[PDB]
Amino acid sequence: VNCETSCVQQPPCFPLKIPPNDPRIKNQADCIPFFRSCPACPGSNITIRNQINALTSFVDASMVYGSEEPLARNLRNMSNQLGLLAVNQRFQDNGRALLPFDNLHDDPCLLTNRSARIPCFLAGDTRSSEMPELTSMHTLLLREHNRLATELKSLNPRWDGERLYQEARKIVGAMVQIITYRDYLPLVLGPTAMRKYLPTYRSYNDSVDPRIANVFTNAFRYGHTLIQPFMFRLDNRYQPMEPNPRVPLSRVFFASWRVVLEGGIDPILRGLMATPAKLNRQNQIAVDEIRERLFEQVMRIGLDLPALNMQRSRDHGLPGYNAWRRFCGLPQPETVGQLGTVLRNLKLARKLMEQYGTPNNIDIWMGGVSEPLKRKGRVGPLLACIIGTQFRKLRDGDRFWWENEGVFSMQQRQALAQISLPRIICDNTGITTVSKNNIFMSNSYPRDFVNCSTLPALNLASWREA
Amino acid sequence: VNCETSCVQQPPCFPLKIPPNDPRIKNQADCIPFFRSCPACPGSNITIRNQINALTSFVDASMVYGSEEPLARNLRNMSNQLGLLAVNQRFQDNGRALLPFDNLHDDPCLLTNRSARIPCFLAGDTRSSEMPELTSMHTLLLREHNRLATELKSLNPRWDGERLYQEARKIVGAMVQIITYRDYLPLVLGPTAMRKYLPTYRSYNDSVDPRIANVFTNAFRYGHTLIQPFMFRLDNRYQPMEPNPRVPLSRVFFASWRVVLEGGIDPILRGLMATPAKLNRQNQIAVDEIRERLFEQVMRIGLDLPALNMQRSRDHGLPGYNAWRRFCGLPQPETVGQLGTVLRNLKLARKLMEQYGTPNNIDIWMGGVSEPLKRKGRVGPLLACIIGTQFRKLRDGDRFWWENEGVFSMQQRQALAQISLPRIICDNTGITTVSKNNIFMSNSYPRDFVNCSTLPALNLASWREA
Amino acid sequence: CPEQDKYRTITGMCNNRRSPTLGASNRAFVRWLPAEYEDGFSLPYGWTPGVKRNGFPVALARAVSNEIVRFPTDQLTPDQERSLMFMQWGQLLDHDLDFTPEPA
Amino acid sequence: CPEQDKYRTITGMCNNRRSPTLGASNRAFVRWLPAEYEDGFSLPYGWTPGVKRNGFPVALARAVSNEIVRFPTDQLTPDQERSLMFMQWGQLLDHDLDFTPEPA
Ligand SMILES: *[C@@H]1O[C@H](CO[C@@H]2O[C@@H](C)[C@@H](O)[C@@H](O)[C@@H]2O)[C@@H](O[C@@H]2O[C@H](CO)[C@@H](O[C@@H]3O[C@H](CO[C@H]4O[C@H](CO)[C@@H](O)[C@H](O)[C@@H]4O)[C@@H](O)[C@H](O[C@H]4O[C@H](CO)[C@@H](O)[C@H](O)[C@@H]4O)[C@@H]3O)[C@H](O)[C@H]2NC(C)=O)[C@H](O)[C@H]1NC(C)=O
Ligand SMILES: *[C@@H]1O[C@H](CO[C@@H]2O[C@@H](C)[C@@H](O)[C@@H](O)[C@@H]2O)[C@@H](O[C@@H]2O[C@H](CO)[C@@H](O[C@@H]3O[C@H](CO[C@H]4O[C@H](CO)[C@@H](O)[C@H](O)[C@@H]4O)[C@@H](O)[C@H](O[C@H]4O[C@H](CO)[C@@H](O)[C@H](O)[C@@H]4O)[C@@H]3O)[C@H](O)[C@H]2NC(C)=O)[C@H](O)[C@H]1NC(C)=O
Ligand code: HEM
Ligand code: HEM
Ligand SMILES: *[C@@H]1O[C@H](CO)[C@@H](O)[C@H](O)[C@H]1NC(C)=O
Ligand SMILES: *[C@@H]1O[C@H](CO)[C@@H](O)[C@H](O)[C@H]1NC(C)=O
Ligand SMILES: *[C@@H]1O[C@H](CO)[C@@H](O)[C@H](O)[C@H]1NC(C)=O
Ligand SMILES: *[C@@H]1O[C@H](CO)[C@@H](O)[C@H](O)[C@H]1NC(C)=O
Ligand SMILES: [C-]#N
Ligand SMILES: [C-]#N
Ligand SMILES: [C-]#N
Ligand SMILES: [C-]#N
Ligand SMILES: [Ca+2]
Ligand SMILES: [Ca+2]
Ligand SMILES: [Cl-]
Ligand SMILES: [Cl-]
Repeated sequence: VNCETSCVQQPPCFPLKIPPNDPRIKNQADCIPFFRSCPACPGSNITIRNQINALTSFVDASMVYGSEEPLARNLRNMSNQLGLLAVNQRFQDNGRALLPFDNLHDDPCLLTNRSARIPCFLAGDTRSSEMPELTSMHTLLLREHNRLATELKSLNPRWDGERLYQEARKIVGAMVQIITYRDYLPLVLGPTAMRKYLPTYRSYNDSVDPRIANVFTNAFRYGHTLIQPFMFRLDNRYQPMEPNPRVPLSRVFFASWRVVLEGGIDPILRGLMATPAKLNRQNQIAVDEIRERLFEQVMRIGLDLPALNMQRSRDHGLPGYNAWRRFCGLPQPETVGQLGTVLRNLKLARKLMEQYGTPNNIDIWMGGVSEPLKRKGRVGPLLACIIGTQFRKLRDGDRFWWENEGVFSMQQRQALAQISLPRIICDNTGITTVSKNNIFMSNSYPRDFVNCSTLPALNLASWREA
Repeated sequence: VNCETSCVQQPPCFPLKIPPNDPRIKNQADCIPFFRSCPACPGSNITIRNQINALTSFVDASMVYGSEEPLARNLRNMSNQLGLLAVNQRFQDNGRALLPFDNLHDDPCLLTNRSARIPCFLAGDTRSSEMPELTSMHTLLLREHNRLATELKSLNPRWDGERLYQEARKIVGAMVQIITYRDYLPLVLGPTAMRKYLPTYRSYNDSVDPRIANVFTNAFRYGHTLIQPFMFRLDNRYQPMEPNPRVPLSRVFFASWRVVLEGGIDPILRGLMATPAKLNRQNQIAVDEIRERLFEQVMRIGLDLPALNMQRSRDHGLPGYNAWRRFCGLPQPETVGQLGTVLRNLKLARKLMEQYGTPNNIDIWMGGVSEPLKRKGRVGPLLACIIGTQFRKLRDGDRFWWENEGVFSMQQRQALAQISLPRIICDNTGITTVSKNNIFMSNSYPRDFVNCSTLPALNLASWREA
Repeated sequence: CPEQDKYRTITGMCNNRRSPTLGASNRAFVRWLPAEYEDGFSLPYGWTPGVKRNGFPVALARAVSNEIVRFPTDQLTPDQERSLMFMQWGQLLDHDLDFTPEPA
Repeated sequence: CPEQDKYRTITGMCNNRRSPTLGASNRAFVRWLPAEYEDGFSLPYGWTPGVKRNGFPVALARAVSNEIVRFPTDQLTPDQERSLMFMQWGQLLDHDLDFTPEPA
């Protein structure tokens, strides 16, 4: 069967057909590998096929801790009562912790550099090794967890391992919530959609469904339009880190050996802070590093991320563009002229109509990323609606939301409001100069940068058990 | 475990336990038989259990024609090109058609009178014989189809059997829709809820989900509160038809023999027209003929319909009263005092609180039928919301809704606006005096009755193909 | 689904052309609210002895019926503005809308 | 679900007391709109040769990417107001919210 090694369309495969005269895949009878997402009710002739979320929907740092009990236990250091997450026993990054290695059957990371023999990393989520910049973020939060557990242990000598782990985990989840809702979402949606979809928090509402909506799994892929064709690495003075400061993305996918053998997470984090994201524009939607060469070192041919997104939406039975516009209370363009007006680009509207025939059939990702960006935002109205709607449900429908009464004390909430990603980087790396807030806007050294020493540490006094 | 003969609680049985000092069942080792509704995805550890609708949700007279192809075929007279529904070959009602008999493994109708040997009737829906009054309605619609097919055959000589069947079926479907929305629903909901939940029809909206909501299957059971303890039969001058004019309901359930051997459907239809329904009052909710003696003749023990409704809502995982109030945008009472105000009845609120502890746990049917009825309606705010919301969806999300442009011509719609249940009765029975419209309000003979000769029949002239 | 048709299908299939099974027979009900089961996904409240619902004991359905629904039949109030046909059309209409199958 | 608790479960189970699987792992996504499949219930558009979607041919995902998404890499526009960290947090966050499993 293997959907990776053949083009036969049979369960569980749904290979992407190739158009005549493709600039890369010259044999039109071939394909791009694709496995259908697992059905929630296998083989049913009664249910309408639906897909599964393997993760907790809540913003609870489950990508760090795990969403299943056996994994969560395996990610922890059970050799003592310090409440720590297990760290790599073979390698360290200039004396700092790395994630432990995973034990996979057909480990893709080993293929990216056969001689280095560095396997994929083990994290709360299975995708931590997909790109080294992601790995660096996973490693950063693992260290912050251990840092917090250590401080809490000095603060509270009688707290056992379970208590220290849970208390540190609680702070980490709160940090991910604050960075996400205070710093990140406003820059995704823009101020107007932020006010509309995320009005001031009032209270936990046990009637708000916190589940991830099927469409969100595809709509939040808007982020693929932000990806730069290179992984940028910078030295301590934010200058190119020789001999390879700009590595093509097609050679960093699953390249866990680069974190281990090419300087650790510091060069990577600096590169993320001092390099601009790619801007989504209507005639510059997504780069060939992901469109022609996705996972090139671990697949029989390079995959196409944008195409996979569209095939996934069909696999998931997702309605077309106009149905989602309607769901969102937005006008539904029925002609090329109307589509031209909505997109403020008649040229793009014409191209979409040549491909789809009707705006009713445009795939959600394609139509979503085609819309002009909202002011001070990086998505148009449709994606703003779907994404904003989802994050309000994850906030209002979370009994453990950091601002919910009874989760943290007033003084703990005041301490947590001072956290920031720049400070977290300062506390867990050898980087001593970081971005000014907002870290997601700041992107030019030295203009947008300041000394770590100007940023106050998180005050854990109110976690001292009286 | 046999759910009908055992009280052991094991899949798929969920027997109702007997409380101490029960007025009828003094043996607490006994139980009321209950089979859990079939799950949509059997044995899943992933899906949240859901139940199945075996019928078409649309108001399309599927109870006459069937909701599956093999049955729909078997209900048709395939011995000619007249497009008729098959009629009983062994018995007639004063020269008029009866529904064909069904072929059931364990026929319950046979048990209602051993020596009569009259099996259950075969119809579009499996419950046609549950009570003789229902059978009478099924029988009435079967006759109207055949009457419509006959007139249509005269007007359009070239129409084959299939065409006649489909055209007669299309007319009957529109009749069920018209009687339901024009006559029935306003008297269920009252004027205010009718205007709020069923605003003037515009046109078919393909974004309106027409599925039956799981909650509706329990909420629409409000009708159980309208059930009288007897089946009333009246002769041609609307007088008690001797020698058994008032049969206890516990001896009419599945009593198909009464239709065949005790005078046909005319006495039954006259009884329905000239007898008041039971009014739902807060301390007169539902009668012991269904509460103590439901299906007493066809099984080991008499069931309790109100109790089954509540056990069924739990089987179906239905949220409690306050959750449905919130869904409907209605205030959610948390104390006995607040519940007293909502019900305008402190005494009933106390009984509910004693049983449930909190209005959050009141089972949907119980809470719904407990609410004071809306003015000129026969349900309270909660049920009005659930029922009104469901019927608007069955209307707006039906591509074949009778008023949808293209379904019927303007002159065909004008003709259909003249149909009525009283006229249909006039056209298909030996009854010559019937209720004035609205048939659902009129209930007193002779004050509310008129001659059939004063009601213009449906003019099918605009169905002429010419 | 046929590009064009003339009448309803018997199963209701293809009424909604974008989502062909909506309103068709032998399909799961739609949920207007998430389901509430004793274990979160399958067991009905009242299944497991001593397991409460939302902080309170689950009342036996038969006990609620005995205490709240039961009434002396001689107290019955005939509805002066509704015929018994009002009840009957209701049940007939219900049988056009839904039937929830169970094992034999 | 315990009467009281001080920390999140690992699975997300019991976050919502009335419907304890909501937001928990290894559960079906919620649908905001009914699914749209070729046969109404399972097969994706593009599966069966010749089957149109709502009157038009299903556009190959690879064709849409080639004709609409493809652009010259030297034309890339750096976002003067967003860092690549903005890209990276989004992916990290996505990995807190959803992972749609596939057979191996
Ligand atoms: C055809 O029918 C469509 C369905 O209509 C519903 O059913 C019919 C029978 C009627 O009863 C009708 O009144 C019902 O609405 C109909 O499309 C519907 O249109 C509404 C209004 O545009 C849509 O509501 C908007 O939804 C978005 C998305 O959030 C919704 O879904 C989530 C997830 O389930 C829920 O958690 C939310 O509560 C919403 O229900 C909202 O963002 C939006 O609200 C925001 O914007 C409004 C306006 O500024 C503000 O007031 C709010 O405060 C928010 O800021 C709306 O609530 C609905 O999603 C959509 N449904 C579908 C299936 O598309 C369509 O318009 C009809 N067409 C015609 C010609 O009649
Ligand atoms: C706690 O949150 C609950 C969920 O709130 C939603 O999500 C959060 C995150 C916010 O975005 C919020 O804005 C969202 O609404 C919330 O309960 C919700 O409250 C609303 C308002 O009362 C309810 O809407 C009403 O629904 C009924 C029932 O029909 C609905 O469902 C059907 C079936 O899916 C749809 O087809 C309909 O379109 C509806 O969506 C409607 O009858 C009613 O409309 C009618 O009445 C209003 C008012 O007179 C008229 O304007 C309309 O024209 C109609 O005549 C509303 O649409 C919603 O059902 C309910 N959801 C749930 C899950 O219970 C709750 O209020 C919050 N509590 C607090 C304290 O914050
Ligand atoms: C002759 C009058 C009626 C009955 C006899 C009768 C009986 C039942 C029974 C046995 C059930 C199932 C109980 C269970 O859950 O185990 C039931 C279900 C439903 N009813 Fe009944 N009913 C009579 C009359 C009415 C009237 C007048 C109704 C509405 C106006 C009404 C509705 C319903 C509904 C919708 C159901 C559920 C159907 C389904 O299976 O989905 N009933 N009734
Ligand atoms: C290092 C950058 C990124 C990738 C490499 C990458 C890759 C993928 C792939 C291969 C998929 C699956 C495609 C398919 O359907 O076969 C994918 C899914 C999702 N992404 Fe990706 N992604 C990178 C970066 C981002 C960013 C910046 C995102 C958001 C801001 C983003 C989101 C998503 C989402 C939500 C999905 C679905 C996840 C799920 O399984 O539910 N991606 N991405
Ligand atoms: C557990 O903690 C101790 C002390 O910090 C450390 O030496 C050891 O390496 C840790 N084990 C793992 C697997 O991380
Ligand atoms: C693979 O890793 C080794 C270190 O083990 C390194 O020297 C070599 O350059 C890497 N291969 C490539 C192609 O960079
Ligand atoms: C079919 O129709 C003919 C003509 O009305 C009738 O004589 C015959 O009995 C019918 N057959 C059945 C099974 O109803
Ligand atoms: C049973 O049916 C017979 C007809 O065979 C009838 O004479 C008898 O009265 C019925 N039994 C009862 C109890 O009514
Ligand atoms: C691996 N440690
Ligand atoms: C059967 N007749
Ligand atoms: C009721 N049937
Ligand atoms: C992207 N994952
Ligand atoms: Ca999570
Ligand atoms: Ca039907
Ligand atoms: Cl429901
Ligand atoms: Cl969805």
